[PDB]
Amino acid sequence: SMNPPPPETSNPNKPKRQTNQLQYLLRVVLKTLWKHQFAWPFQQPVDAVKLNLPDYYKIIKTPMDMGTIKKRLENNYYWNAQECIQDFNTMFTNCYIYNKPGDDIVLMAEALEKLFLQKINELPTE
Ligand SMILES: O=C(Nc1ccc(C(F)(F)F)cc1)Nc1ccc(S(=O)(=O)N2CCC[C@H]2CN2CCOCC2)cc1
Repeated sequence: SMNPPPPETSNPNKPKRQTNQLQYLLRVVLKTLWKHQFAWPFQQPVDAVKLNLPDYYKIIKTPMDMGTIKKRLENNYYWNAQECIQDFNTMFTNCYIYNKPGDDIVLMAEALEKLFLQKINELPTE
């Protein structure tokens, strides 16, 4: 059993831009979600070997997690805030598609997503 390589977090050819919106996504959004009691399943790429989920990467073809987002924000990977917001939305959607309603992991993702959406609604103006 094998995990895929993680999503890209370093690419010297990709143009980068530090924006006040991206700064908010790191210092407010990511740091708040990271400390949440339900953050732990989402703090690193899904380890389908360790978690005995051998079909995970057969079903989920755009994996994303907050460990990768944290690296992308701290290492200035992005050009705009929308790219980072899409990463969070992908992470949540993966969990909803792979698991079933009623699963504890889905209740955890739903709690984090409610927090995320509240914070995104207060994304500062550029
Ligand atoms: O599936 C999704 N989204 C989603 C799916 C597919 C796609 C796709 F990619 F296809 F487009 C995109 C997004 N979300 C979600 C589903 C069930 C629960 S639930 O089972 O936990 N449950 C039942 C109803 C609400 C909840 C009860 N909550 C208890 C605590 O108080 C608040 C409500 C939680 C979240």
